[PDB]
Amino acid sequence: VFNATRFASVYAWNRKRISNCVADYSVLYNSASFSTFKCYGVSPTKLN
Amino acid sequence: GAISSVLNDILSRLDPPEAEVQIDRLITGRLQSLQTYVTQQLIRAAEIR
Amino acid sequence: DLCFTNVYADSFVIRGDEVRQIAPGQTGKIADYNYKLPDDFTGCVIAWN
Repeated sequence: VFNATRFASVYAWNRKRISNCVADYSVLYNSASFSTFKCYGVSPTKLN
Repeated sequence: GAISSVLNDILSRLDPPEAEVQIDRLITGRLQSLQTYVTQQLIRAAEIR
Repeated sequence: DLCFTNVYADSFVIRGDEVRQIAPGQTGKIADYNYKLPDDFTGCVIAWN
């Protein structure tokens, strides 16, 4: 979903259920690809 | 009024500038529960006296 | 009207969007690798283009 071809809009919403795997939340914050990565309920360091 | 009742659930989710606020809602809510038990038992101790 | 003992003077340069990073409490790119202020930091910074 970061390297996809086409994205949707706010009128037609895309949903993707992801489960049963092993992730890495450290690579989503140090890479210079975004500007706003602020969170609401969970701290970004404690996600791992 | 906090997020959860377990103190281990708030320290392992929140940053300590934010986790202090949810902990402080649990300290005040549990201090008034202890002061009601002591006050209600000081009148029962006078009735049994 | 009031004053303290002594003041400190730390000086560096940043980019245009990193003014928000020098602030007490949160993280970032500068706040994680380069320069971070504590939670009980009394004082303030001033920027100029």
